[PDB]
Amino acid sequence: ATFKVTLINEAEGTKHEIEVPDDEYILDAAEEQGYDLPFSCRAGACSTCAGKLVSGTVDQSDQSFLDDDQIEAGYVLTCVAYPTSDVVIQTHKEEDLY
Ligand code: FES
Repeated sequence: ATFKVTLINEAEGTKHEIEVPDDEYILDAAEEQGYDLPFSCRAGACSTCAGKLVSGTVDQSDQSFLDDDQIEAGYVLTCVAYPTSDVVIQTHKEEDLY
């Protein structure tokens, strides 16, 4: 499967659409497709890559920085998240945690 991923940057007011294989992390796919996103650790252990889900689901079992509560609130670490349905996500959300 290949899911459609819509990236929204609310502060600049941009929207980019990418197609992501089900076994590829969102970040990787964005980059290949021409869209640079913020990242540091690239390993699920920081908050740099944070986005917030608007709709759809992901699989981010490889993350380790977010707590249950944050994940439930919709936060996602884009560098370790596989889409598992079409997804609409707001990027550059790191500040939303502090
Ligand atoms: S780059 Fe650190 S959690 Fe994604």
